[PDB]
Amino acid sequence: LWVTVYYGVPVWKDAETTLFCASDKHNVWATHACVPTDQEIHLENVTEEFNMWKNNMVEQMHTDIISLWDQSLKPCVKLTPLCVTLQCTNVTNNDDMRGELKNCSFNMTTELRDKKQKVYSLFYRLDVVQINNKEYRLINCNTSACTQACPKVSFEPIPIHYCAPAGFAILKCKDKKFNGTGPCPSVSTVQCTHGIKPVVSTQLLLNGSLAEEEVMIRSENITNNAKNILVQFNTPVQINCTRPNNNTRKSIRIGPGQAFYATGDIIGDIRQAHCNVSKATWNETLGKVVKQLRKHFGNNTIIRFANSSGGDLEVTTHSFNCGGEFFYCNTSGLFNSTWISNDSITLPCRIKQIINMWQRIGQCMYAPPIQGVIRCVSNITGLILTRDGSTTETFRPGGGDMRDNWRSELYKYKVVKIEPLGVAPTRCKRR
Amino acid sequence: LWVTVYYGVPVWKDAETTLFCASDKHNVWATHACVPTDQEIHLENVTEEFNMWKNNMVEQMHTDIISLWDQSLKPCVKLTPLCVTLQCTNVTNNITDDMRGELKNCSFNMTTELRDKKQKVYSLFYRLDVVQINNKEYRLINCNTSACTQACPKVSFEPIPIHYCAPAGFAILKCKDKKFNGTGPCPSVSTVQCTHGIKPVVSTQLLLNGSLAEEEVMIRSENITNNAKNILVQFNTPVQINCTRPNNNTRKSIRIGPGQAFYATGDIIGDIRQAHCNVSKATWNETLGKVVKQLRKHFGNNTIIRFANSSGGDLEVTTHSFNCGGEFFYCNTSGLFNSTWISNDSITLPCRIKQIINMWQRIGQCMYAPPIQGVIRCVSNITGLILTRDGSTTETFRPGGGDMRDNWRSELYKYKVVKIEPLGVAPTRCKRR
Amino acid sequence: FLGFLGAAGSTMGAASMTLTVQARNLLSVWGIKQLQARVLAVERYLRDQQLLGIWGCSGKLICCTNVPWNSSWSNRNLSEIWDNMTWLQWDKEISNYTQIIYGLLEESQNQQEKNEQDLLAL
Amino acid sequence: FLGFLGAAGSTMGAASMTLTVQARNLLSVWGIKQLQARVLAVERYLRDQQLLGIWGCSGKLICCTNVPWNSSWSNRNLSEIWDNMTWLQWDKEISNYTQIIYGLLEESQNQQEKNEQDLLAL
Amino acid sequence: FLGFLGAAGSTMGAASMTLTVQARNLLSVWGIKQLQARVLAVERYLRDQQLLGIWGCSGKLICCTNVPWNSSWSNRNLSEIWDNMTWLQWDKEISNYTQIIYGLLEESQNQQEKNEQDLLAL
Ligand SMILES: *[C@@H]1O[C@H](CO)[C@@H](O[C@@H]2O[C@H](CO)[C@@H](O[C@@H]3O[C@H](CO)[C@@H](O)[C@H](O)[C@@H]3O)[C@H](O)[C@H]2NC(C)=O)[C@H](O)[C@H]1NC(C)=O
Ligand SMILES: *[C@@H]1O[C@H](CO)[C@@H](O[C@@H]2O[C@H](CO)[C@@H](O)[C@H](O)[C@H]2NC(C)=O)[C@H](O)[C@H]1NC(C)=O
Ligand SMILES: *[C@@H]1O[C@H](CO)[C@@H](O[C@@H]2O[C@H](CO)[C@@H](O)[C@H](O)[C@H]2NC(C)=O)[C@H](O)[C@H]1NC(C)=O
Ligand SMILES: *[C@@H]1O[C@H](CO)[C@@H](O[C@@H]2O[C@H](CO)[C@@H](O)[C@H](O)[C@H]2NC(C)=O)[C@H](O)[C@H]1NC(C)=O
Ligand SMILES: *[C@@H]1O[C@H](CO)[C@@H](O[C@@H]2O[C@H](CO)[C@@H](O)[C@H](O)[C@H]2NC(C)=O)[C@H](O)[C@H]1NC(C)=O
Ligand SMILES: *[C@@H]1O[C@H](CO)[C@@H](O[C@@H]2O[C@H](CO)[C@@H](O)[C@H](O)[C@H]2NC(C)=O)[C@H](O)[C@H]1NC(C)=O
Ligand SMILES: *[C@@H]1O[C@H](CO)[C@@H](O[C@@H]2O[C@H](CO)[C@@H](O)[C@H](O)[C@H]2NC(C)=O)[C@H](O)[C@H]1NC(C)=O
Ligand SMILES: *[C@@H]1O[C@H](CO)[C@@H](O[C@@H]2O[C@H](CO)[C@@H](O)[C@H](O)[C@H]2NC(C)=O)[C@H](O)[C@H]1NC(C)=O
Ligand SMILES: *[C@@H]1O[C@H](CO)[C@@H](O[C@@H]2O[C@H](CO)[C@@H](O)[C@H](O)[C@H]2NC(C)=O)[C@H](O)[C@H]1NC(C)=O
Ligand SMILES: *[C@@H]1O[C@H](CO)[C@@H](O[C@@H]2O[C@H](CO)[C@@H](O)[C@H](O)[C@H]2NC(C)=O)[C@H](O)[C@H]1NC(C)=O
Ligand SMILES: *[C@@H]1O[C@H](CO)[C@@H](O)[C@H](O)[C@H]1NC(C)=O
Ligand SMILES: *[C@@H]1O[C@H](CO)[C@@H](O)[C@H](O)[C@H]1NC(C)=O
Ligand SMILES: *[C@@H]1O[C@H](CO)[C@@H](O)[C@H](O)[C@H]1NC(C)=O
Ligand SMILES: *[C@@H]1O[C@H](CO)[C@@H](O)[C@H](O)[C@H]1NC(C)=O
Ligand SMILES: *[C@@H]1O[C@H](CO)[C@@H](O)[C@H](O)[C@H]1NC(C)=O
Ligand SMILES: *[C@@H]1O[C@H](CO)[C@@H](O)[C@H](O)[C@H]1NC(C)=O
Ligand SMILES: *[C@@H]1O[C@H](CO)[C@@H](O)[C@H](O)[C@H]1NC(C)=O
Ligand SMILES: *[C@@H]1O[C@H](CO)[C@@H](O)[C@H](O)[C@H]1NC(C)=O
Ligand SMILES: *[C@@H]1O[C@H](CO)[C@@H](O)[C@H](O)[C@H]1NC(C)=O
Ligand SMILES: *[C@@H]1O[C@H](CO)[C@@H](O)[C@H](O)[C@H]1NC(C)=O
Ligand SMILES: *[C@@H]1O[C@H](CO)[C@@H](O)[C@H](O)[C@H]1NC(C)=O
Ligand SMILES: *[C@@H]1O[C@H](CO)[C@@H](O)[C@H](O)[C@H]1NC(C)=O
Ligand SMILES: *[C@@H]1O[C@H](CO)[C@@H](O)[C@H](O)[C@H]1NC(C)=O
Ligand SMILES: *[C@@H]1O[C@H](CO)[C@@H](O)[C@H](O)[C@H]1NC(C)=O
Ligand SMILES: *[C@@H]1O[C@H](CO)[C@@H](O)[C@H](O)[C@H]1NC(C)=O
Ligand SMILES: *[C@@H]1O[C@H](CO)[C@@H](O)[C@H](O)[C@H]1NC(C)=O
Ligand SMILES: *[C@@H]1O[C@H](CO)[C@@H](O)[C@H](O)[C@H]1NC(C)=O
Repeated sequence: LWVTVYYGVPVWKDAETTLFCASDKHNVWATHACVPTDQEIHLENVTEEFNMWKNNMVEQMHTDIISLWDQSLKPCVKLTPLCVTLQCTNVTNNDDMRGELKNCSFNMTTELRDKKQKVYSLFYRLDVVQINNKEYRLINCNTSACTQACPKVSFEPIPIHYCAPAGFAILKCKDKKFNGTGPCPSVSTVQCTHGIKPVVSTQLLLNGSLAEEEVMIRSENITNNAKNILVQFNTPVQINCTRPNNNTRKSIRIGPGQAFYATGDIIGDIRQAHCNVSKATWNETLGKVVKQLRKHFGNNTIIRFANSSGGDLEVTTHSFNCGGEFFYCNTSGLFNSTWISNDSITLPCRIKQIINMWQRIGQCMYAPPIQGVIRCVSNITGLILTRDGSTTETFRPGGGDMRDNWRSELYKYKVVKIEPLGVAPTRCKRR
Repeated sequence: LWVTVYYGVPVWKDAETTLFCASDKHNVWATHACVPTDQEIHLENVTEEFNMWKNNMVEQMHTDIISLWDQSLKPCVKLTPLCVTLQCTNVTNNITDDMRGELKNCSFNMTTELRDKKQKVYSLFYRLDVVQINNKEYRLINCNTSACTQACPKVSFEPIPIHYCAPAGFAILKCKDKKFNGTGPCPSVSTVQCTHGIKPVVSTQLLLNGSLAEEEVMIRSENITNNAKNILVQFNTPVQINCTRPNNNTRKSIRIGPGQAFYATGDIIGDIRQAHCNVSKATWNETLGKVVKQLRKHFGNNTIIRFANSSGGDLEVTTHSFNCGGEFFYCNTSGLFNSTWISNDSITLPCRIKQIINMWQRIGQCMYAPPIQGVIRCVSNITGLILTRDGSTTETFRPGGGDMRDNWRSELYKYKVVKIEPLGVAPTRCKRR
Repeated sequence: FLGFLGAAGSTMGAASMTLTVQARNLLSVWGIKQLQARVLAVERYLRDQQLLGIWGCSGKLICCTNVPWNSSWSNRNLSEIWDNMTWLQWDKEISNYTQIIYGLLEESQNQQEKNEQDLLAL
Repeated sequence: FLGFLGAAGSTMGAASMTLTVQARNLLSVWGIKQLQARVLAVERYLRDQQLLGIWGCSGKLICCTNVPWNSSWSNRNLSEIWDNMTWLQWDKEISNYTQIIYGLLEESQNQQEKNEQDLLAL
Repeated sequence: FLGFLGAAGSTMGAASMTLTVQARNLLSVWGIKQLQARVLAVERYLRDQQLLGIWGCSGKLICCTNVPWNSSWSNRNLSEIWDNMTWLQWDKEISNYTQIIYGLLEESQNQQEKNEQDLLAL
């Protein structure tokens, strides 16, 4: 027997690499930093071990979604002049949207440096902090200056495909019962992933991909209460947003070529912004979640859903973006139930204009007012739960870390490095 | 005899390339971007022609050190609102006679976190930082040339050793001769993966924290008979120098804008004492005796060797400018170079602190070094000199400096970058069939 | 035609029919991310071609060498390697014997390089 | 084993047994500068491998050719070249005759390409 | 000597004696432009070298292969191909069949790679 060298053997090792974007009005995650797309090959008898919790595509996608966010905010207005003293009065002076607003008057710079401009705007009470018609100031003014969300770029997520470079392959687990870890009997080599919409949300995985046959529970260590549980639905739960107000965006020229878009007036339906989830559909979806959740804790255990414990408004609420305006919904009527072995649910949502999105300090963003009435149709395709540390297990909604949102889309994918040079014995002998 | 082609022959030639960094809280000379290190092969029978004065590693390191400097001063505060009229009085509160009218207690109106509001703040400024305009009205010394970028408070100025490593297809040849004078054939050459840890210590008139000679004091000049060329001395034993800033400065944060803070000297807790450096008188006199001995080999045994203090010029070139602890000292070395040589006690060098620092000799680029809380003590190694000779049987040598490339020429003198030329053709009795 | 990595689960005998399928797929600040991935693929490919070249295997997908198969690496008979195992299983078994085999192939070629060079001068 | 460039001071005959050591090391503010150093290494390596292929020496470290040695290039005998000179000394001697030799090898193989093309036509 | 692309208007027979001229010219903000063009030149060169390798033509400029000419790709005889047409005129004629021939050359070599491999086992 003699050593014979084979070049091109189908052998791969696990690897971490830089996957390039691909996609098929400018966007935050635009197509100017991506590549046009064009595929899937079934690898029979191949049983690969996946790990959705130590996947580097999740860590890289988090970096890239952040990077495309900042890259889309540099070329537009920085609101340094908006740190002035505000003389704010109430809008209603008495349940409505107008009880959430302060009518703030301030001196603003003009396009001519030596001239001022007495203007006013309606600021949400969540954006103004009192100084001790009282005197207020914008909330993120002692920490940073808010680069205005540029009005011509949309926040709508477009699907992005992460494609492996040459010498690498993306392995896709086609198993329908694959939780997040261990062998996957059915594997495929895709050129690159399905369109992953970077939907940014907390406590609820809006839009995205459904499970195939049954609700899937995915935790790094189900016995550890410090680990989030990524529930994935099989049938989506439709959630409808609204801001009933007919907003009136107003433009203020704060400098040469720079405009500040302000809420000048609010008329129309002044009901508080809310989201509606069907009460029958949500009840049967939690029934499926509970059924798949007793498999890890016992048949006789009591599964109780409570509401978020505490913390920032971005972590205690179903924070999300819808129609360019950022909502923060309570979701305390969604998660309120105890499970023993036409109607709708209305979630009161607050709205903010000053956004510190990626759990960072020092880089805020001022989301300008959206003219008109905002309406919203989304699919709740998952959950992020945390368990409380007795025969009763309490599951509060979780979140905060944006990586668990994209870990729910990149759980089935894996990047490998092709090792095409292999040696093996054969009856050969070089002449 | 037929031509036979050999690939991979050990043949090289002189070449210039972009060596990449490697290194074994952030730093100015960022080691996070530098790749981690890992190496040395002795080359018997190899004699290589070195030249430390035409070495491109020095020119590349100067560009890299400057580039790593101003790229670390991009993200942090630009002190353009600090160009205002300061109404300064003198600190006379507990001042020693030496440090009399050297700190000025300057009050000024600063911008607040809120654009429309104003803020009346005071700070202590060194006399070297403020110039009077006609309590008296002063302004910062660099407000008619440029606005000054505050040195970022979390980045560190401490030199971290860096390794300049040649790319694939290049080699770094290291001269292992212990009496190499920087130029000429080096009979003991070795190939290294890349250079030793070269700390980018910025200094003047004294090479601090450098590498010591192996056998004796090494004198290296481009043309020893040319006075216009600087003379690089290298010590075989170090002369430790103890730095200090006795003042207990208090750092005060002034909120000058949204997300921006300016760090100002609050008040010294105690008596005002002058910063100084101590060099052992016995050790320094011993070392100069060794320096003179090898300095007579190029000027004669009967030549009178005289050491004088710096001829004149900028404060950065007339003083032992250096930095340690974050504060930038400008020490007066007229006590180190004062002697004439013919055929427990300590020397105290009165230093002066400065805060607006322009160090790469680039007019238009500042850096405001924020005050350092507490008391600064610092112990370095004087491992070399940068001397200059005056234009008779008496030679006068004065400390030199300014050009920062001489500080790094004293570390990269033994290294050389060559390009491997592996395609060689030689006659042989072969004949292709 | 199975496609790229299609024969990953096939036996070592059947997976060797399709070595050219994997061979051709090894070669082909946001610009730098794409650009640095392209350079990594090129130098990763060239290091494998260089290894084949110094073993006297350049330009061949299947190359026969003059290094006898030491049974210490694997004592399994030829019938239970090319018809029972897959290439992924094989790589895990001789993973620790890979580097010692690589040195032997390099030492076998330069021995043939000089022996043929000497014989060619006769 | 001497290491990379270990036989730089060794004789041409002795340094020709360590060609693999130098060959494998020719392929593999701190951003684009480090990236363009890798691309330069690949381009320098690829243009040297291209020359070998043009001369018919692809995939070989010692390539005996057909071009006779013009005595004008070097009148020394084999004994005092392969046992008394090092490769650095030898490169200095024929540094100016390198380009004329390169053209001779390039055309000689081009003649051999058409000579074997016509022989195969019969 | 004609130079780079100088024999573009020369007949196919005359232009095939100047392949080394074109072969050596395929390899050699505003910093990535220079750098990304260099990486693309290296990648394109390696793609064509890889194709020659999997056809058994590695290290050769003229490579006679075992694939027969179908005459459905071109019915012209050798006299009117190598003495009347140029390589640009010829390229526009078999552009449709280029990928058909490129597949036959790869398949023929793979079969020939094993027939020779099985021959050494005797
Ligand atoms: C020459 O090298 C010496 C040591 O090799 C340098 O002295 C060292 O400088 C660093 C940075 O200033 C000191 O670290 C600091 O220590 C203080 C007190 O422990 C601490 O509060 C700081 O946070 C920081 O960690 C280090 O202690 C000091 N070592 C001594 C004095 O023995 C010296 O600065 C160098 N001189 C140059 C580069 O000119
Ligand atoms: C806008 O600026 C004007 C001045 O240009 C402010 O009016 C002054 O308010 C102060 C009290 O803080 C009075 O002492 C002055 O007499 C006022 N000047 C006038 C009326 O000409 C006004 O308050 C500012 N508006 C804001 C900050 O909303
Ligand atoms: C910026 O100002 C806000 C508002 O004053 C600060 O947040 C407050 O911090 C105090 C002290 O812990 C709390 O009692 C308040 O409830 C906080 N207010 C809000 C709205 O959270 C914040 O700490 C300041 N940031 C900095 C860097 O000074
Ligand atoms: C989830 O997906 C739906 C459907 O794409 C999104 O709703 C669309 O939003 C865009 C932009 O606001 C509108 O132009 C479409 O008309 C909407 N479609 C429907 C059916 O209403 C929704 O915004 C997504 N949810 C997010 C991003 O949180
Ligand atoms: C979210 O919903 C909860 C529940 O409706 C609100 O908080 C509690 O409301 C019940 C009755 O509705 C009270 O008995 C509790 O005292 C409330 N707890 C509080 C106010 O801490 C809550 O106000 C809603 N909104 C938010 C932002 O939590
Ligand atoms: C800081 O600002 C105050 C108020 O503007 C200055 O005090 C005034 O200075 C003007 C100068 O024209 C005098 O006419 C006033 O009499 C001063 N007092 C008041 C109450 O207005 C002060 O001089 C400024 N400080 C600095 C360092 O410029
Ligand atoms: C910026 O201002 C400084 C301070 O006046 C200038 O430096 C002075 O130049 C005069 C010459 O007219 C000298 O007499 C002074 O001794 C200098 N001051 C110091 C502290 O040395 C400097 O020239 C000015 N620079 C520019 C570009 O205008
Ligand atoms: C430098 O040396 C001086 C003395 O030349 C030191 O000052 C003395 O410090 C001691 C304490 O160790 C006191 O007892 C003496 O009274 C001091 N003498 C004078 C004249 O001040 C000084 O501390 C040294 N500085 C260092 C070592 O950094
Ligand atoms: C170089 O040394 C000379 C002499 O030691 C310094 O000049 C004199 O120093 C004395 C010290 O007491 C002063 O009283 C004189 O006024 C100085 N003379 C002049 C003309 O200034 C000189 O200052 C030193 N220079 C440096 C850069 O150290
Ligand atoms: C100053 O130089 C001395 C002498 O080189 C240094 O002390 C020696 O450092 C070497 C290198 O690590 C050690 O092997 C020796 O054991 C040290 N000797 C002693 C007596 O400690 C010293 O570290 C240098 N100081 C500074 C601050 O660079
Ligand atoms: C403004 O509204 C707040 C909260 O709604 C209330 O506490 C305050 O009294 C109001 N100010 C008035 C009515 O002047
Ligand atoms: C996920 O499934 C695999 C295979 O069934 C199993 O080994 C693993 O334990 C599961 N994950 C957890 C956290 O139990
Ligand atoms: C939510 O339901 C309420 C009644 O329950 C209705 O008035 C409101 O219009 C609904 N909003 C949306 C967005 O469906
Ligand atoms: C959401 O709105 C759609 C129409 O946009 C409607 O058909 C559906 O019934 C609504 N569902 C809920 C839960 O409000
Ligand atoms: C959770 O609900 C309780 C009352 O049920 C409420 O006091 C608390 O504020 C809620 N926490 C949230 C919404 O984060
Ligand atoms: C929700 O999902 C359904 C299919 O499950 C789809 O038809 C509908 O358009 C989705 N709604 C969205 C994305 O708003
Ligand atoms: C401070 O003292 C110095 C030196 O004695 C003097 O020149 C200056 O005029 C004094 N300034 C003030 C404001 O008293
Ligand atoms: C500077 O003046 C301020 C005035 O408030 C005083 O508090 C401070 O102590 C003074 N500093 C010194 C040491 O002169
Ligand atoms: C350095 O040494 C070389 C060789 O001995 C000599 O040619 C040269 O002149 C010396 N340089 C100086 C400045 O002495
Ligand atoms: C410097 O300080 C050290 C202690 O850190 C001491 O051992 C040494 O003698 C001092 N050298 C002087 C004062 O010259
Ligand atoms: C440095 O000290 C010496 C001796 O004390 C003195 O002559 C000289 O003037 C000092 N330097 C300066 C700039 O004053
Ligand atoms: C998987 O194994 C079966 C027999 O066990 C074989 O027929 C099939 O070809 C294998 N899969 C592939 C892709 O070769
Ligand atoms: C096979 O390898 C072993 C080491 O595991 C060694 O002892 C033995 O001599 C080798 N057989 C040979 C070289 O024939
Ligand atoms: C250096 O030259 C001597 C001269 O005979 C030789 O013996 C020795 O082996 C050479 N060294 C190397 C590393 O080739
Ligand atoms: C040998 O070289 C000389 C010049 O050195 C040249 O004139 C002569 O033609 C060459 N001979 C051959 C056969 O190439
Ligand atoms: C062009 O054609 C003529 C004859 O038609 C031929 O002699 C000449 O060589 C051709 N040009 C080139 C560059 O070969
Ligand atoms: C030539 O190509 C045709 C299809 O275009 C095919 O049917 C025929 O068999 C080919 N000729 C030969 C000899 O294979």
